Amino acid sequence: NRPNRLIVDEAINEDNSVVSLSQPKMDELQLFRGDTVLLKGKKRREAVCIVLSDDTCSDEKIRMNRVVRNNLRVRLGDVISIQPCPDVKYGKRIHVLPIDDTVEGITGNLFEVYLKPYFLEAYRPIRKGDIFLVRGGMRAVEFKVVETDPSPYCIVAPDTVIHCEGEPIKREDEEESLNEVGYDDIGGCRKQLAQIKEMVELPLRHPALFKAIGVKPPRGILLYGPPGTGKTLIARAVANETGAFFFLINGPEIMSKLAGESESNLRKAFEEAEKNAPAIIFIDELDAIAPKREKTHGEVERRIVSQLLTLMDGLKQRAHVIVMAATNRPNSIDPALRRFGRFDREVDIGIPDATGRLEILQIHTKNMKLADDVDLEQVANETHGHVGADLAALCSEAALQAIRKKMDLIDLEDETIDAEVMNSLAVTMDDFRWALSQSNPSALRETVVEVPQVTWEDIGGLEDVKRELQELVQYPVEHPDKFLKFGMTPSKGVLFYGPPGCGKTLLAKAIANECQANFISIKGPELLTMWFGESEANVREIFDKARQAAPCVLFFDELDSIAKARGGNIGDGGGAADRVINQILTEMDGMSTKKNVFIIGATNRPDIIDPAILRPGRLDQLIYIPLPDEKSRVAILKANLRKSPVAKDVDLEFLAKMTNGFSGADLTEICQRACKLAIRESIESEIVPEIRRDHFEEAMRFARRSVSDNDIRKYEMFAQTLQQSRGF
Amino acid sequence: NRPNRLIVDEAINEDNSVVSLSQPKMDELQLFRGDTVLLKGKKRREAVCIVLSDDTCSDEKIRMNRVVRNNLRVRLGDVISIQPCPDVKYGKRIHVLPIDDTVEGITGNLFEVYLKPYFLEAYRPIRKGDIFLVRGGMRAVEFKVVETDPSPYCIVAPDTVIHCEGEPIKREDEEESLNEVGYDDIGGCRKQLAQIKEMVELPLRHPALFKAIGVKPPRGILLYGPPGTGKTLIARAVANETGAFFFLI
Ligand SMILES: Nc1ncnc2c1ncn2[C@@H]1O[C@H](COP(=O)(O)OP(=O)(O)OP(O)(O)=S)[C@@H](O)[C@H]1O
Ligand SMILES: Nc1ncnc2c1ncn2[C@@H]1O[C@H](COP(=O)(O)OP(=O)(O)O)[C@@H](O)[C@H]1O
Ligand SMILES: Nc1ncnc2c1ncn2[C@@H]1O[C@H](COP(=O)(O)OP(=O)(O)O)[C@@H](O)[C@H]1O
Ligand SMILES: [Mg+2]
Repeated sequence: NRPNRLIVDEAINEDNSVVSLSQPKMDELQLFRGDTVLLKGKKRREAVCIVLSDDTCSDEKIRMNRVVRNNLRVRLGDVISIQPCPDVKYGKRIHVLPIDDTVEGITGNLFEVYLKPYFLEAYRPIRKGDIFLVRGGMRAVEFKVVETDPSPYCIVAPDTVIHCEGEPIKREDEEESLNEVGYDDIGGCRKQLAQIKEMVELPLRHPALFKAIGVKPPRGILLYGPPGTGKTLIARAVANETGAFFFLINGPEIMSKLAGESESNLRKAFEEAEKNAPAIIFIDELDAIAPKREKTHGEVERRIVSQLLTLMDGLKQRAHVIVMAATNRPNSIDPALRRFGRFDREVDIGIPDATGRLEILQIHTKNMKLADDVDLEQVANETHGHVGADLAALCSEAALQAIRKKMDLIDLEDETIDAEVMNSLAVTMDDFRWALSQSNPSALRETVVEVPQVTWEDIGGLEDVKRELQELVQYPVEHPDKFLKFGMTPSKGVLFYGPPGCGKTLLAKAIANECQANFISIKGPELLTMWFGESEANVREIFDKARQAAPCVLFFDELDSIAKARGGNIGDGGGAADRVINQILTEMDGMSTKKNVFIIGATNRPDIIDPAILRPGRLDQLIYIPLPDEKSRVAILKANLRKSPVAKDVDLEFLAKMTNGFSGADLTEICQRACKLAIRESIESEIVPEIRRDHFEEAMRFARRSVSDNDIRKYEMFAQTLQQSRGF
Repeated sequence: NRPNRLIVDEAINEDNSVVSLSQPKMDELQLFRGDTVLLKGKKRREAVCIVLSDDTCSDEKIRMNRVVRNNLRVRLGDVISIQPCPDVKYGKRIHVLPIDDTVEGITGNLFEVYLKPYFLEAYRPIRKGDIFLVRGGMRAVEFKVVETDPSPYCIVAPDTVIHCEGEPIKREDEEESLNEVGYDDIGGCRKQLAQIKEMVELPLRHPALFKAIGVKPPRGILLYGPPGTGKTLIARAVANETGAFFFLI
C-alpha cells in the first residue's frame, strides 16, 4: 500500500527535529540524510522535519519525538505519510514567543540562554504549526510561532534574525503539555513496557475490532515490584500515550472515607468511567483495600473487598474498560482477585540494573546543566540497590548541594530569578560524590536477577570444564533443532564440588554471562535464615522469580552450610537435612524440562550432602573442580592482576612454580598482599608507582596453604566415587 | 560584593556583647579587637557591639548571640553590614528599666544582684534599641532603655551612673522573648542540627526560589531516638530560629 504510508515509532536518539529511517526505505526514498521533509498528519495539522538513516529501525518504521508527534496529532502506531519532498529554501522572519505557564517563575533574557544556542550550526526547520521545547536551567521551556516567513516551511540559516517579545501565550484548549509523562520518561523498563504495550494496545486503539470479534481482550493487570520502582509512572504513561481516559483510585483515599462512603465512592469510579470509555482505571496500593490473609476485623472492611470482586467479575463486558492495579508483593492480596475475569495478568517490574540506572540517571539529569567532569556511567556502578525514586532524589539532592554553595555568595533574594545564573550554574562531580555519600542512598535491597559481569577470561585454568558447561547450557538453548533429531532430553542441574577457593562461584557466573541468561544467587545462610523460627514460605518464590526470568541460571551457593546445619563432622544420629532441603527438591521436581531454567549447586564438603539431591532428574551431572596446577596457576595470577600495574621485572612462571597446593583464592591472597605492601612504601614516601619484584618476594614469604595435604586425598577419593553415596 | 556585606552566624563564645571574626576579614577590616562597632540591620533597627578575632569562624562569617541578633531583626543566614566605624566616645545617663513579666515573682534590689556586676571592668556599649539579658539567681532578666545619653552610641565607663525605677514595661507587640528555645538551648546534637539545618533551611528562607525551580525540596522528616532525647526541643527550636509558623499536633 505504497511508500506514502508510514507508521509511527519512538526514537532512540534524543535530538529534537530528526526522523530516523533505514536503507530499504531509502532505496524506496532516494533522498538525502541532510534534506528537509514536509510530513502530512492528522486533523489538518502538519509539520516540517528532516531525516537520517540507521539500523535500529526495521525495514519499515519511523522514529519520532513527542514534540514532532504531538503537532501531527498522532500516537505510536498510526499511519503517517512522510511525503518525500525537496522544497528546500531559507525563510526570513521567524518570530517566536514563550508559552503560558511554561515560563512561570523564570524571567529575564531568553536569547543567550534559550532560543539562540539551540539553533546554532544546526539550522532547524520551522512551520507556523511547530511548538518546540528547549532544555536547560532546571526548566523545560515551550514555544510557538504566531507568524514567520510565509508557510509551509522556513529553514533557519546561521544568520536569520529571530525576534521575540516574550510574554505568555493563551493556553491551547486541547494541546497536551510536554511535561506529561510518556514512554520517554521511563527507563530501565524497556522489556516490560513492550509486554504491557502489546497487551493493552489494540483494545484501546481499536475498540471496534473486538466488538467485531469473539476474542476476549484481557482486561485487568497487576504490576509488582518494590516501592519507588515506577509502577504509577508506567501506568499514567501508557494512559497518556495511548490516548485513553485515565481515572485513578487510591487505596488509602477510599479507605479514608467514612464507612459506606467508600462503597459509593468505589462504585462510582467504574460507573462514571463506564460512561467515558475507552478507559483505564488505575488502583494504587491495592494492598490497602484488599488485604486477605487473616484479612481484617469486622465486616465493613471484609465488605469492600467483596464489592470490588463483584465489579471485576460482575463486569459484563460493560462497554470497554481495563483495570490496572499496583502492589508491592504479589502476596498479601486476596487470592480470589487473581482468578480469571479478575486480575489474571501479572507484570513484575523489578529493580533496575546499571544499564537501567544509567538510563534513569540521564532522564532526571536531562533538564539540568552539568560540568564536563561528570560521568554517570560510573555512578550507575556505585549505586547498588537503588530504585528509580532513590535515584531521582540523588539527582535533585546533588543539584541542591550545588545551588546552596553557589548562590549563597550571590545571596540575591527576590520574587523570581532569571536564567543567566542557572545557565552559568552547573553541578559537578564533587556533588554526586557527596550526595551519594549521604544516607539517602540507603535503599531497599533484596533478591536481584541480572546478567553477571564476569567473563571467561576473568577465570584462569579450567579450560575443559568450561567446555563441558557450554555443552550443557549453551547448546540446548542454541540448537533446539538437535535433541529432537537424536531424541533424549537435556539434563537440568549440575553439582560442582571440590576444594574451597578453587573457582566454583565464578565458573557459575561465567556461563550466565556467556549465554546472556539471568543469574539468581541463593546462598546457604540466606536461605536458612528466612526459615527464621520454624517458618519460611519464601522458597517457592525464588523458583517463581526464576521461572518468569527464563533463560535463567539458578545457583545454590555454599550449599554445604545447610547440610552442616543439620550436622557436620562427626554427625548427628541422622542424615543432613532440614525442612528447607525438602521443599527445594520438591520444587526442582516441579519444573519441566521444556523450561530452560537451569539449576546449579556447589559444595565444599561432598562427604556430608544429602543423597536425595543426586538422583537422576535433580542434580545429575557431577563435576569435580580440582586445585590448579602450575600451568593453570599462571593463568590465575595472569588474570586477577590484569587491572594491576605490575612492572616488567616479575616472572609469573616463577611464582607458579614455588606454589603447589595453593587454591586459586589463595593465589589472590598473595597477589593481594603484594599490592598492599607496595602502597605502604609509596605512602611512606610522602615524607615510583609500579608493583615491584621484591614486593612479590616478600608477599610470597607469608603465603599460606589454604587446603591441607591430608584432605587433598579426601577430595581425590570423592572425585572418584560420589555416585556411590546413595544407598549406603 | 564589597566588605560591607556580611552574613549571620551563631557564636561559639557565650559572652553577651561581642562579635567574632577572622584575620582575612581583619586584613579587610584593619580595626582593633577592643574597638566599638555600630552595625546596621533590618527594619530600621540597628545596634552597637564590639568585635574580637578568632579561627573558629571561616574566612568570612560573623558570630553573634540572640540578644544581638534579635534587635537587628535578623536570623542566621542573613546579609548583615558591620560598618567598621570608630565613633568611640563615652556616654552619660543610661537609664534602664526591667521588662514586663520577666521580673514576675522576683522583687527587691536589682543593683548589686543585676545590672552593676554585669558592667564592671567590661564597659558595654548601649543604644536606645538594645534589650539585654542578665543571668543569675535562677532567673533570666530582661531590660530595655527608653532614654540614655543621646544616640546612637553610649559606652559605659567604670563610673557611669545608671538609674532605674524598676517596674515592668509594656510588652512589645512583636519582639520575641529570649526564653524561647533556639539553637543555643540544645547541646550534644551539633552534628545532626547541621544536617537538619541544611535540609529544611532554604525552602523556608527562600520560598520563591523553589517556585522558580523544578527541584523538589524534601518535605517530611522523621526524628528517632529514645524518650527525653530532645526531639521536641530540636523541632520547635528550628521553627522559631528559622522564622516559620509552627503548628503542633
Ligand atoms: N580459576 C580462578 N580464576 C580466577 N580467580 C579465582 C579462581 N579460583 C579462585 N579464584 C579466586 O577466588 C575468589 C572467588 O572464589 P570462588 O570462585 O567463589 O571459589 P569457591 O571455592 O566456590 O568460593 P570460596 O569462598 O573460596 S569456598 C575470586 O575472588 C578469585 O580471585
Ligand atoms: N523506570 C523509571 N524511569 C524513570 N523514573 C523512574 C523510574 N522508576 C521510578 N522512577 C521515579 O520514581 C518516582 C516515583 O515513582 P512512583 O511512580 O511513585 O513508583 P511507585 O508508584 O511504584 O511507588 C518518579 O519520580 C520517577 O522519577
Ligand atoms: N540536646 C539537649 N540539649 C539541651 N536540653 C535537652 C537536650 N535533649 C533533651 N533536653 C532536655 O529534655 C527535656 C525534654 O525533652 P523533650 O523535648 O520532651 O524530648 P522528647 O520530645 O524527645 O521526649 C527538655 O527540658 C530539655 O531540657
Ligand atoms: Mg564462593
